[PDB]
Amino acid sequence: GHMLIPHDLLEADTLNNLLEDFVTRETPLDVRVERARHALRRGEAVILFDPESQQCQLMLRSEVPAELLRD
Repeated sequence: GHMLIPHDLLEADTLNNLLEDFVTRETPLDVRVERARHALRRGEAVILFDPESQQCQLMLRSEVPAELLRD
């Protein structure tokens, strides 16, 4: 914790950088990024934000503890 922040609230460049990080955490990069953007639209990937550190990370909902999806 770490809070959830909707992707559509994000500055476009920071979102692109988060998407690229995630898919590199063979299909071209851009295709993988588009698959991740769809996953964000379907709510099957989410973005976690840490108040201190002020850092963001894209994660699969399935890898997020329930405590951090209550929010």
